Amino acid sequence: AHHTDCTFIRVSGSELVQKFIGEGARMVRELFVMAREHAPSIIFMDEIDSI
Amino acid sequence: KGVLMYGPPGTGKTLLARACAAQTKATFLKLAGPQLVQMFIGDGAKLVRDAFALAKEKAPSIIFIDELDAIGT
Amino acid sequence: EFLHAQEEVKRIQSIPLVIGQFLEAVDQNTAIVGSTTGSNYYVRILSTIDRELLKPNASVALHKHSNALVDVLPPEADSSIMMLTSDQKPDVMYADIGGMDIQKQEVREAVELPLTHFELYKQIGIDPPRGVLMYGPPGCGKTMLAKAVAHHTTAAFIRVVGSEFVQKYLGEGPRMVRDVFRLAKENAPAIIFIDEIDAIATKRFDAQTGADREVQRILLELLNQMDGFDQNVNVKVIMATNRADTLDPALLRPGRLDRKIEFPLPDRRQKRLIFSTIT
Amino acid sequence: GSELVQKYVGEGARMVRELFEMARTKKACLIFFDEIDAIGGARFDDGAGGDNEVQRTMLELINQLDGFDPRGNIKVLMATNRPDTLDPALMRPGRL
Amino acid sequence: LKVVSSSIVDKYIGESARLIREMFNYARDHQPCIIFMDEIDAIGGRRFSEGTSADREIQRTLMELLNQMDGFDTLHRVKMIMATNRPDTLDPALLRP
Amino acid sequence: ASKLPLVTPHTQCRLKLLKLERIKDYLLMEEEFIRNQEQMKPLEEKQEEERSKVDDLRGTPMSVGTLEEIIDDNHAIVSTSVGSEHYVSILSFVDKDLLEPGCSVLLNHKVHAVIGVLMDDTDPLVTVMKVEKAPQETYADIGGLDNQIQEIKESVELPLTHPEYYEEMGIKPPKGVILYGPPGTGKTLLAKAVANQTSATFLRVVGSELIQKYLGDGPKLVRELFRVAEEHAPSIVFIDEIDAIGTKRYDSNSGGEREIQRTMLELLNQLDGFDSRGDVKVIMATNRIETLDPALIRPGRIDRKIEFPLPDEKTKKRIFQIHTSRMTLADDVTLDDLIMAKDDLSGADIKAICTEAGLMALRERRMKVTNEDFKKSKENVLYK
Amino acid sequence: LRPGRIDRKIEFPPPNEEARLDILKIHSRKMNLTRGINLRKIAELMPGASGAEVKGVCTEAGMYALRERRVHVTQEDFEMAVAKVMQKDSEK
Amino acid sequence: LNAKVRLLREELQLLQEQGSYVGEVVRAMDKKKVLVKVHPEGKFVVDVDKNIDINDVTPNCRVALRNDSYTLHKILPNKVDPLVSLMMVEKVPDSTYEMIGG
Ligand SMILES: Nc1ncnc2c1ncn2[C@@H]1O[C@H](COP(=O)(O)OP(=O)(O)OP(=O)(O)O)[C@@H](O)[C@H]1O
Ligand SMILES: Nc1ncnc2c1ncn2[C@@H]1O[C@H](COP(=O)(O)OP(=O)(O)OP(=O)(O)O)[C@@H](O)[C@H]1O
Ligand SMILES: Nc1ncnc2c1ncn2[C@@H]1O[C@H](COP(=O)(O)OP(=O)(O)O)[C@@H](O)[C@H]1O
Ligand SMILES: [Mg+2]
Ligand SMILES: [Mg+2]
Ligand SMILES: [Mg+2]
Repeated sequence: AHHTDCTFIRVSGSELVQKFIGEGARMVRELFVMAREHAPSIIFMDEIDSI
Repeated sequence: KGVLMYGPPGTGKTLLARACAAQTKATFLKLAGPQLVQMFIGDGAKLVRDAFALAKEKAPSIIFIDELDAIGT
Repeated sequence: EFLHAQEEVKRIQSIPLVIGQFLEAVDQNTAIVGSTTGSNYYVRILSTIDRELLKPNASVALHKHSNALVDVLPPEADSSIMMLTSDQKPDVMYADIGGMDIQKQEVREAVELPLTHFELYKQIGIDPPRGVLMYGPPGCGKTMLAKAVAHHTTAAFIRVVGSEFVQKYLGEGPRMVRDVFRLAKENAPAIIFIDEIDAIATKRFDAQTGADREVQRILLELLNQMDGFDQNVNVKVIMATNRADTLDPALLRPGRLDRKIEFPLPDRRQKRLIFSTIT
Repeated sequence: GSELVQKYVGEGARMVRELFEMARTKKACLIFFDEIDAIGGARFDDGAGGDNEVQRTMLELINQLDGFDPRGNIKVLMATNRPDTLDPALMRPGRL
Repeated sequence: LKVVSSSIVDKYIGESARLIREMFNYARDHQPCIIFMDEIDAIGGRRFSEGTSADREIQRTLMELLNQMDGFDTLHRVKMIMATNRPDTLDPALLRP
Repeated sequence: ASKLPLVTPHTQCRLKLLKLERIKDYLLMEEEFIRNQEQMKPLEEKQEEERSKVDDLRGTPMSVGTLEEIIDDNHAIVSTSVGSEHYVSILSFVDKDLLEPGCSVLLNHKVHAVIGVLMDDTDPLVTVMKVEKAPQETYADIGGLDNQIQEIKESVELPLTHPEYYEEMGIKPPKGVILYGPPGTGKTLLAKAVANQTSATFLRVVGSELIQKYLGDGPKLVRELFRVAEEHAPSIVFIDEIDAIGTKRYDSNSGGEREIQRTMLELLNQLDGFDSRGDVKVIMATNRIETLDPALIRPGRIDRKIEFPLPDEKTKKRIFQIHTSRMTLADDVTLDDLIMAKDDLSGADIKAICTEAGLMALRERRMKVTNEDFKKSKENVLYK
Repeated sequence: LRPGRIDRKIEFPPPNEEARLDILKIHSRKMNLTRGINLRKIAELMPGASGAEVKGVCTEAGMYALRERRVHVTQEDFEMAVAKVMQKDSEK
Repeated sequence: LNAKVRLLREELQLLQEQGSYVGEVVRAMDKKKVLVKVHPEGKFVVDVDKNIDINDVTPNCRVALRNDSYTLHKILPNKVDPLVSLMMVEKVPDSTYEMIGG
């Protein structure tokens, strides 16, 4: 992501950052509203140790 | 100290409570089960102790709580 | 005449004073500052004051009516102050603790040696950790070890409780947090200590009750302040907890908690040492 | 019924009380309950307490129809597709 | 001192943990005192995982109490008495020797 | 403005000219009457003085509030942002027809009197689940089915295009449609084609998002979704993978399996309640129809059930022909060899094989694809 | 796992001897080292566990140099570090 | 020297005036109107001074509002975007190709 000059965004379903996405964020696709204004972006999600 | 009336539904429990309220001469307080549930913490016991203090203020007061199983689970 | 004129401007400093926090300086002789009342302002700076002392989070004194920046102020704090060593040294020695030499050595290497022998740490290049965490079942030496460290240390010691940062009046939490960090930074190579983090650092937040917003702001301020150090100030943060599973992972990132120490139950060899030492 | 499932504790009983107060304010008029089999089935509290706040809502609804000056000039009518799961104390005459 | 554990809780943000700190300060001033708290299961229950809001405040008060007694500062000439008729639900840390 | 819709002549006949002349004469007489008082007895500017004085009365600091209750005699109770609520008066130049409880009302700063009504602020969920532009090409890209398309057309397109056929013999169009069958068979692609061709607003949602982590949030979502759908326009609501709401359980849900039941009850209420529905069309799609509640798919809610079977050899050849139309195929490759690759091969495998073969050709910097590319592509994709 | 969803899948096998030596070489630069360490033997000692524990061994070998108040690192520290790290990971 | 002295006296005089609030603008309007929201109070719709152009007033920006009339006065430098705050909270340890082994 760094070498190709892309905005690196990662999502983990936490709640500290919930205020930075939306007031209630009943859905999850709302992140795209914050993503499509940084068009060449990459979304990265890592599976937790629960699995 | 107190009495507790129980049984299957449809038998004259509230009827006896109402008859006792009509016949007696002292102060009478009516109360329900779910009425004592509040959203904010610490706001449920306050009503209970306030009602008991108000009953204590007038000496011969008696209280009747209906649908007790909504609280004493 | 100019010498006389330069002195008549001190008429606006006698009684009207409110303490505030410097926030930003847009340009010369004009800034934006946030008073302790609870609102921000865009105000004008007095000319004769020394602009060199206006650091990012300095505390300043403002006129009551015109609400203009007037004076800079020396460092000041609240909450726990210093643990002033008179009735504060808890007279618990390292000899009374017996059997946990592994954790003792780990704590020593991760705390005390960077404070004194920083040159070796820089020369070998091992990047001393900023803070440590203690976890384990209740009853196994965490508080006693912190107590012994406080007794035997030569540096300043600040101790707080995680349940004090919540206040009835909104806005006192982040103030207390940045205030204690400011005092610890500007006094000496001190050591901050927190008991039972679990009161403020959890995983679940509900942004509708009002209290959770306060806890969220307190935690975010803690994260922001603790990340602000420049790896040049001799400050170590020791924080203790019991239920480590109910913790926010965002607080365990590198640069915030690089050391985790577990205090497990004694098995066979520590039992004899405990018995002999106590009896 | 699905409108009476709230997020905080002690909200359904408040809503029922407000409904009956507003109904009593006017002269006399009707209330309709749709899909009543979602607001109370039966008291079955075993083990860990599960599905009992809805039981408190149902108990408030029951209490508003009998005892100490019933609602009086209000007529209610309810419909459901599986009536085999309703509570015994709700189906007695005097309410249904 | 005589108090019931279910009468020291209120909806304000910091009052619940402030009242107990105040009562321990008062006990510290007059050094010989005895504190008795009835029905300790009201606030002494086990700490939930993935719990609801407006419930972690009681836990906050609980760990404040756990720190006040046998914490960083030693108590002197102070004794406490607690009573409950089902001790299963008490926190494992509160029952520690 | 529907002043006069009688333009039935629509030709060079005298009727159109006469109707236009009569309308023009009436409008000219009305304009002359309106300007007689504007030019004979003005007595004031009546154009800029009014705005000037209403601006003078309406101060430059201007706060906001929310309606709570209104009394008939032109005043109402409004609550402030801080929390205090007042008993202010309502002015007479505030077009008191859109005053609705909960609407943002613009108030004065001195006496807090009602002086205006403020527009809304869009909504940060409408733009989330609304389709802006057409996805891709229409039914010409599908191929193979040729029979489900006419049914979906009768269900959706015909009433919009020709609301006259149904009126000749007085019937109503079918209410609901559901698509089922094995996976990878072309349900979402047909939904894409319908969204492309149609002209009404398109709303979509995945069924896995109907379950939330609080109590009483699913029914709220369903209510708000259908309110939005009913308040915009003639619309189409697309809910796919609905069965996933019941075949999966998450520990993040505060309630157990009863909240799913409450959400179901709310969904049935919204689909076939008793209040006026309006004009909304619902499309559902799933691949496991044996797990849904039968009371949800009764006639009167979902009227049509459409099955998508696995393709046959002719459809397989057609899909090869479709998906390699813009690919430079060498003469060595033949589609008949790949037709018998698997016994129950589906549509998605065709695109997977073609795309990965193109990628493998791109790796070696070759514009033309060979037989070995397909031979390795099929083994790399299918057999694992 | 439907074929049309994910367009590529990439595998990350545990490092072999050459990859382990490469990671050791990469992560051994941040310390004051001594001329002649023979990192091949250290790489051969590790029975290919993962790539994070190579960094852990590197970052913990310097603690042994610190423990004797030294300014340079010798391979005795490397051997002690690898032995302790591999042994102490057996529990739990 | 004379200019310096007179400026000093006038600077003494002009320090007894009220301060000005800072606020966030949500969106503008027609005929020189904007909507702003300052945190220790609700939302205010206000006007703009004669030396500030609307097209420069982009949405979600910091401005300075006078006291008596709440009129637009200046434009504050900027506000940190939510993406920056989120990424600083997450603290992903960025790297590059030279840190790759095998
Ligand atoms: N050598 C020893 N090791 C451990 N504990 C000891 C030792 N000698 C005495 N003790 C006793 O064990 C207890 C130590 O508990 P401590 O104060 O460290 O709490 P903790 O383990 O951090 O638990 P909590 O979660 O309650 O804070 C004290 O009662 C102390 O008197
Ligand atoms: N009959 C067909 N004609 C053309 N392409 C097809 C056909 N069937 C499948 N495809 C291809 O398969 C791709 C994926 O199909 P789609 O995702 O719409 O399937 P589906 O029926 O919704 O399955 P699922 O329920 O498993 O998601 C389409 O984009 C298209 O390229
Ligand atoms: N003699 C009677 N004994 C019992 N119930 C009676 C008698 N006469 C009338 N009732 C009817 O029984 C009902 C009394 O309410 P009750 O059975 O106490 O309800 P619950 O038992 O659920 O509180 C009333 O509807 C009352 O009219
Ligand atoms: Mg009764
Ligand atoms: Mg402790
Ligand atoms: Mg699909």
